[PDB]
Amino acid sequence: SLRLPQNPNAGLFKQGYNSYSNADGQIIKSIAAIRELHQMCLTSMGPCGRNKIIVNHLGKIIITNDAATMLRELDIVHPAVKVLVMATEQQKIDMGDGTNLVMILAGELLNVSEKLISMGLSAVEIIQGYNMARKFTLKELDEMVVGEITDKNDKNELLKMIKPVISSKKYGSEDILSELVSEAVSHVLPVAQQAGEIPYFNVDSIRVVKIMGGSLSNSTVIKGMVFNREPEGHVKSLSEDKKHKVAVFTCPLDIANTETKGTVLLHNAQEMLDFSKGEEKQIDAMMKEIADMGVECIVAGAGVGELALHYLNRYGILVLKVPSKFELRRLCRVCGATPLPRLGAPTPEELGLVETVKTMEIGGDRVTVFKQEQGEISRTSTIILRGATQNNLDDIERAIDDGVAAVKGLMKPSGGKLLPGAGATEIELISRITKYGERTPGLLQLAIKQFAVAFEVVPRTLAETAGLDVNEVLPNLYAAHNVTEPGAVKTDHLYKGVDIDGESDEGVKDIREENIYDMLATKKFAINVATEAATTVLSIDQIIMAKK
Amino acid sequence: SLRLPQNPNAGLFKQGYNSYSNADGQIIKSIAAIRELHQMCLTSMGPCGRNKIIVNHLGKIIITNDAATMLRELDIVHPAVKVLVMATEQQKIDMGDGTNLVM
Amino acid sequence: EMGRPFIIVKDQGNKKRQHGLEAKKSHILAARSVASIIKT
Amino acid sequence: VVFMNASQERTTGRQAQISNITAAKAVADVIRTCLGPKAMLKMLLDPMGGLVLTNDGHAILREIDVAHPAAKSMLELSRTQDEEVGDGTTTVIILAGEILAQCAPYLIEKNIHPVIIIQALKKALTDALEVIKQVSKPVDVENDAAMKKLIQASIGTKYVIHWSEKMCELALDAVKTVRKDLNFEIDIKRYVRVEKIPGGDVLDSRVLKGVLLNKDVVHPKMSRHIENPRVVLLDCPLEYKKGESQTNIEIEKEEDWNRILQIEEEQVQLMCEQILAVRPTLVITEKGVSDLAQHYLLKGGCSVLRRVKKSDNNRIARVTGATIVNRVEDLKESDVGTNCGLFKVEMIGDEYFSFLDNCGLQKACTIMLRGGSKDILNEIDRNLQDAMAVARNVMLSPSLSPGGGATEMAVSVKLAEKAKQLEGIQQWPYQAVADAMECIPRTLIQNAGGDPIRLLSQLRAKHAQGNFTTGIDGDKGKIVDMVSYGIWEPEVIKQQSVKTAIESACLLLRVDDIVSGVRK
Amino acid sequence: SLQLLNPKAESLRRDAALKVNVTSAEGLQSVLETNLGPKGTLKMLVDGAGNIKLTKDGKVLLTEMQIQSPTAVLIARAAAAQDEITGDGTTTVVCLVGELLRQAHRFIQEGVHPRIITDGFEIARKESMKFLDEFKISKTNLSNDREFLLQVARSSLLTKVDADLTEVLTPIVTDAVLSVYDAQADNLDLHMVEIMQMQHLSPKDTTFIKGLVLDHGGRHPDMPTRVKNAYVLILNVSLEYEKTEVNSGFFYSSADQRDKLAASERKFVDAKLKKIIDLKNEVCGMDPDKGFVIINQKGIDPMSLDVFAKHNILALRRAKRRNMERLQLVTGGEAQNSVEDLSPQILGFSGLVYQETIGEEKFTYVTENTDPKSCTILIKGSTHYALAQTKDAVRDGLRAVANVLKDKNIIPGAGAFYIALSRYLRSANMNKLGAKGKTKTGIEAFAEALLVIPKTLVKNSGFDPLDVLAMVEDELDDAQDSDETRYVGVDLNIGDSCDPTIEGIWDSYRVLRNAITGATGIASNLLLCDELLRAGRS
Amino acid sequence: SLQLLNPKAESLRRDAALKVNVTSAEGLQSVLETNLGPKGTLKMLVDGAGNIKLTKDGKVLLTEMQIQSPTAVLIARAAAAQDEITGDGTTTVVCLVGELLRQAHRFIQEGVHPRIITDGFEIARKESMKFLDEFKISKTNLSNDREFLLQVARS
Amino acid sequence: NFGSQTPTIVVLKEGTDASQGKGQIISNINACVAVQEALKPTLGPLGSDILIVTSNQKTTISNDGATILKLLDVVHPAAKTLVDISRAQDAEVGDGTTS
Repeated sequence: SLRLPQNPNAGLFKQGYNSYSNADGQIIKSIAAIRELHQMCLTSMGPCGRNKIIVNHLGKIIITNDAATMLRELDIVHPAVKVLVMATEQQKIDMGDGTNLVMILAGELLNVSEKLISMGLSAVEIIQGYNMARKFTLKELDEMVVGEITDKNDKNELLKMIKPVISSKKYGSEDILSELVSEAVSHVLPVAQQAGEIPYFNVDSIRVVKIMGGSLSNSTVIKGMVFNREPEGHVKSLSEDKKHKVAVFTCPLDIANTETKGTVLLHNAQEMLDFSKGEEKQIDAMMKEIADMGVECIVAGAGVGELALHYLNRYGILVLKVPSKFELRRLCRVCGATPLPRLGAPTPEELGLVETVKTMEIGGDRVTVFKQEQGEISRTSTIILRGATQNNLDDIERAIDDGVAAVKGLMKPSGGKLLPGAGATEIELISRITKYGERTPGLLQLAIKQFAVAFEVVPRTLAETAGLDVNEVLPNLYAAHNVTEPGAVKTDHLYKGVDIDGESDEGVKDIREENIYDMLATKKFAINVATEAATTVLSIDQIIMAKK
Repeated sequence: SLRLPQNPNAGLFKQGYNSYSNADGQIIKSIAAIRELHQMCLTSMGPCGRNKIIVNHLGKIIITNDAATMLRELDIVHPAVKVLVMATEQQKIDMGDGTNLVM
Repeated sequence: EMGRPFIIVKDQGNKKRQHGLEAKKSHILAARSVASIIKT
Repeated sequence: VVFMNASQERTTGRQAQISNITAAKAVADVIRTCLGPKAMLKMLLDPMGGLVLTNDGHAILREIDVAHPAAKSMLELSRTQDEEVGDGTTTVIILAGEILAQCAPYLIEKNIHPVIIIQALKKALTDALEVIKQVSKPVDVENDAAMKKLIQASIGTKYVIHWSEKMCELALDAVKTVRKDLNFEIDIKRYVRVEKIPGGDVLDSRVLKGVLLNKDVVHPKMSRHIENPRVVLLDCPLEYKKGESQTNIEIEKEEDWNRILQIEEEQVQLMCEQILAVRPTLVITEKGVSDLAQHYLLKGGCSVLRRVKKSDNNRIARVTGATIVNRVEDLKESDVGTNCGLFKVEMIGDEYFSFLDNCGLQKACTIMLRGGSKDILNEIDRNLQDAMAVARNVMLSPSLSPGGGATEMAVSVKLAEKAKQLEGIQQWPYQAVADAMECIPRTLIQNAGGDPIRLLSQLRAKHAQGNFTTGIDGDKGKIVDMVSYGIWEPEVIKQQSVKTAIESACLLLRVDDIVSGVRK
Repeated sequence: SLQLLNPKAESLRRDAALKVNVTSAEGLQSVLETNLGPKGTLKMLVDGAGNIKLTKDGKVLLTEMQIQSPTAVLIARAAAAQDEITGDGTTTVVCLVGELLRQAHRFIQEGVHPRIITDGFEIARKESMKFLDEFKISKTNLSNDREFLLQVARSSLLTKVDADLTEVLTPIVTDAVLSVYDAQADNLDLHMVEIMQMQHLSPKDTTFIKGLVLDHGGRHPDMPTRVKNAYVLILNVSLEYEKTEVNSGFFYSSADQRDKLAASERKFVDAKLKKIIDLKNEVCGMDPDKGFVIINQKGIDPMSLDVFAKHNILALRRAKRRNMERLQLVTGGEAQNSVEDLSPQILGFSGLVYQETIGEEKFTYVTENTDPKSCTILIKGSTHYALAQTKDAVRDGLRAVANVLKDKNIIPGAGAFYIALSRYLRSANMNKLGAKGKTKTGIEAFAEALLVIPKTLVKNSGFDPLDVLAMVEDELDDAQDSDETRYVGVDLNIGDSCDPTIEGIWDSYRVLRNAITGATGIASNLLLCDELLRAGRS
Repeated sequence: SLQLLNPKAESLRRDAALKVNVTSAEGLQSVLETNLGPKGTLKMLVDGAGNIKLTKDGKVLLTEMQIQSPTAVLIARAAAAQDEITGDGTTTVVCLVGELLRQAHRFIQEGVHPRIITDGFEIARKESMKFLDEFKISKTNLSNDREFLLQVARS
Repeated sequence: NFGSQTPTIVVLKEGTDASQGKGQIISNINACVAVQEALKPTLGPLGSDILIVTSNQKTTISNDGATILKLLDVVHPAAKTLVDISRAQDAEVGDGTTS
């Protein structure tokens, strides 16, 4: 009576092991544990979303509203939350778009499941309710698609794709951020129309260089790569033009050394007198064949000795240091050169072409300009990003990568397949699934009807973060979808969406004039990952943890 | 395999209670325990018997060969010895002779 | 304070701040202690 | 400085609303298994060591220490239901806990202000009382056979349902004895005496009108069996009275000290002569009795009982009709107890028991309960008080309402028709009460092992046919109406359960901050 | 969800608390099952102070040993309440509660809900009460035969000590009643016998006395120890005043009043003694062999001892409260408070009064009465535990012979009643069911659980309980078709059956009736408790 | 008598040891009781390093979670070795060992010696092998039926 | 089920601060104003200077908004934004870091 039996025969496992089952409200606590980090990403959704500050153990601060990036530095405890954390990371890697949607949608499916479990629905019937409703959801997305990108590159058409994606990440000015990203995309496109070749694109081609100081309006697009480097021998503006012939060597420039026990052997004083002048003639003979080919610049991948740098300054040859690997790999894609390990005369067919190489002060240090010109187009262009704070420079770099990842969505599928934005995609699916729930007899209609209720978070989040009442604005939006379709065709009511601030009362007419749309390839995987993320949590009846 | 199950009965009664039962001990084991005090009385028996010095917690020393007097001033934790101690107390109270023979 | 620790700079309680007339009086008296040593 | 020394840090906003709702839901979740005829039992451990095993809602809440400040308000809700009525303390927390559980996705989701919800909860409370009044039907309050089936409503959940046939006869004569004509019967639990005697059989019991005392007789010659007993209550002790003035007597002559002891013996004999004027057969006092006053009453045959409980003397005056008088000089034949009979002292090894049987309408009764163990006997005591509390509201008002899932669902159906007709901002919080009334009938199915999905789906379709008597069976879970089995409960129990849940929900929804460290 | 209410609160729900009720009851039963039967084990209770207590009864064991497990506390309080009214059945109830849980726990793992299990217990228990009326045999107590009371009283003593001391104590507990009876009033009180604790002779040398024995000796040497004719005068007033109620003092002007004020207190003492001396000589003066004895409940003035010493009057002080009622029944006198009213009619009579000196104390013996209405039992022992072991054996033997006079029906023992309930509860047909397949589950668990009593007896004897009960079922099958009623018992000597009526073993009516009803409620509430919670403020 | 051999030692025998094998195997079977079956529960294991193991296989539960009770160590090594050769039967052996101990424990309390109980296990098991010959159904691989391999794989 | 404790799972690791409520964004405003309090008297040709001694006992006297913020180690997340704009203004133009 004084002390409990304290769970007898519990010595079967270590004291750090704990057993948590769906019974005793722990499945409700798991859903309640999602709402702790769910509300964190709700205020970050949309163009009015609020960025968050997360300080790691090393002191690095990353300010971003992206749900996939924020969950990286955070230490997660509850096991089922890691299911939601790792679900948002896959969406960022695969499609590079729709990261905040997977975080919010998978969290709302568990919130509406709390009422489903309370009514007595078994975990098996709840899973079958979402799987049957998701298959009908993916089929309706292909029916509601409007418009297409058609041609690969266009000045106007690229403003309907990258611009609405970067509007949510660091909104700021619209046309300023859209022109910087859209310019670098046109350079890496092979074009070659009417040739019938298979298009190709690389998400790592466009590189963002973070340079503090200045303003966002002073940013520009550089066709070449930009690094922080100090020329060794001399600096040259290269005003003599006629372009240049450039060679790239992944191996360092120095006398070839034996990999085992390199040692100077001198038997007599006769060999010692010619040893000092012997090494000078070796580099002279090797660098003479390069200078005879008209090579004004040499890219090195490792440390170069001083004896090799002497003859490079005699013929006026620039010296570049390219540490590690990936930095040197993208340099040859600009000039179209093929590296070779030997120090001999390169092949004339493997030499690159760079018209001008300039060194100027941007952020206070010397940077080298690889920028190309109209002719002899180059690939893997870089975007100079100027900003006052380094924290803004980090997320804008990821904001540009979101626009670069949107270009990848124009390659694998048949087209762009634009969808209505401003939350109009998830709202139209509500009326379609509601009619789908009635067409299916049985007890499975409870999970199907509530599956469409979870889509109401998108219009409520955009309305709440905009400083508007969700009770006045949201029911007024259903007035366009409550009139169904008239006796005549050409119905534009599908373009209605949620507006931020302004005069409220719905507004912005039809979004067709706003040009903001969504990607169909993004919404396909955003719903599948978010559904499996909530299904995994509901499919686990018992959770076991260790050490805590 | 590192820790024992501790038995379910560990929560029953208290940890201070100790149990000695058949096949659990006793059974001529505890009988061998009283042989230490039994040999004490064997050396004190007869006219050649040896007296024993006992110092109580109070400090008073009582030197005698009487088993009833010696076992009275000794604090003994073993309970079954008190069965033999109380048996010798009756010999001194009633008859007053033969206390060494009883033990 | 509102109930949360407010630290602008590391070693908050370690460093001290002087301002106003008291900051000027401590600087003049610091020189007067050195002056009277050198004046002798 | 530190400014405020009490909770200088503050938790406000949605974080404080979640902590109030989550803690309130945990109070109702533990008692979900405590509802229904198949309900389980809960054992509690106090720091004193006494074990309390019961399924009652109030007994579980008050014996558990909750560290959450707002969850303690849920603990005191059962006290409101227990003190005013005493039945239905479990359904109050389940209903109040479900309201806040259903009202949670509003401030977080719909962003509706609490006062806006409060205005909807008050309007839904008025409409809920009208639905309960319409489904209630009057019955005869003077029918003994009808009141036996009404007491079985709260017995069906308790373990005493096996003795329910015997238990109804014990609780029926207990309420009818203490009630009197005057606010109608104005019956009070203080007049009903429930004595707990360890050992015996539960099947063997009887309602005894009188006071059962555990005190023995003060003298062996005292007759333990009297044909025509006469009870005279005296608050003054038979011992020699000493003045509080601390009188000090200075003795000079040799005959002064011997006279003091004689006068002390003369007054004790004098006080006995004042008692013998009416010649009582019995004497009962609440204080000690001296050994000198015992012999003077042996000639008159006055049986003296000492150290009687103070509240028991008021219960003796009701059955015996005697008037309590402190001084022996005011004793008259009118103050002597009359009409009492069957005075006998039964011999039991544990204690000596005294019996009384009655032949100014206020009476009293002592129910002797014989259990199998002291802890089970404590359960029958609690079950007997809840059984007598059901008959109280039946005698106060003729109104009688259905129960067992019929009343809770009858309100939710009426709330669904008016909700669609509101068409306003209050439509969302008005629908929360309709889904909140569903927890009680849903809990009865989960404890019975049935499927709440298919039963509650067809249950709502039955109430749309115009009959409010459709309940939920506790054993088979049938949709058969409650008129066949006969479940009925007073309307006061249904009203006090709904009123308490609505008033408690508005209290916790208005708390936007939780601070501690005040130490008043 | 309990930790949200309090951080330090713990609970175990559903099967987590179910394993506790089954294990804690099984663990407590395993310790006390070895004490059931005449061959049962003997426990030695040793506390921190060094006290040794040898008893086989579960009432003393559970009282001295505090139980930490909350589940076994219900069993301890149930076995304690069983010992209060019936004075017997402590070990029996403990063995039944733990067995009812284990038998019902086997069906719980099969998917059976505990609610229908409790239904099978109440239905089968009511049928056992109806069989109890037909199985019991009414006896005629108007003859007051010794042979019937010796066999019933011996059966209770065989479960305490060996057969050597049992044969000595059997006529003692049989004589514990004797002259105490009432035909019409039915009132029977066992509190009139006195339990004396002293070390004299041997525990097997004790004897029964036909009159009251007191522990107080003669305060003065000249008081005659042996008195042939004594008139007991009950005096409840204290001859020596302890204090005066009203605060007072003596103020003397001259030293001549000091001895006078001291003599002032001598008048009140002599006033009470004046009427006592006149009462002795009132009957007859100068009469030898006729003495006078006073038994006082309060203290007696040592100064007044010489007043009675000249008259050869024996005085006793500091008597017990329960001793006053016993003086009226034994000596036949009447209780008197003061000396104001005296007479030879209210004085008692005794044929022999003597005192013996044991150790440093003297005990008073009173016997040889005409129609004594009360008696005493002298319990002697050779050690400390011998007084406690014999007392627990007598007190448990008093309630056994009392139910014979309270209830003329006697139920045979030796497990014959538990075996008879086995075959009766197998098939109830359409008599009492209430449900299809729901009730029959709890009845089968209650029927097979009643067989633990005969099996536990065999296990303590070192035999096979399955082989003993195998021959029992074979005899009951042939006895039904032979038109002969036979009661089959359990013999622990040769490991065979027997007849409880022939062997002399019987059980009380109130012990077996309260054991089945008491153990049913304890086991039912534990099966209906799915959660064990602990909360409170330290 | 072990306290005389070693200064500090722990031992449990007879009724103390009888509750070791019965109760410890009961808590281990209860963990895998909800595992068996296609509708069985799904368990997730999270260690202190951050790794996540989500599976219904009873072998992962035994290898990842340490067991202090020595009784289950014999069962864990038996359940693990069953999945090694036959790829199946981890949760089956645990349900057989844990239940057979409890089914035979009721007669141990009745006074039946454990040896004659275990002797009946071999007699009953050898009959399961003789019955296995008539219980099994022969399948000819010369037919190359694809539907037969589909239904077996779905088990 | 493995123990009577049954701990409650916390979403975030122990040691994490809190947020939302009322005044969380206000805490970031008062952090920048307090840093501004030191740089206000340093503005203008008649302004004063600030003496700062680090943990290494290195005496430095600076009125420059960029140099003052380099001496002190700012652990406040929002207050470090004033350090970035002070170093960015000093890198390009070099003047106006205090303004």
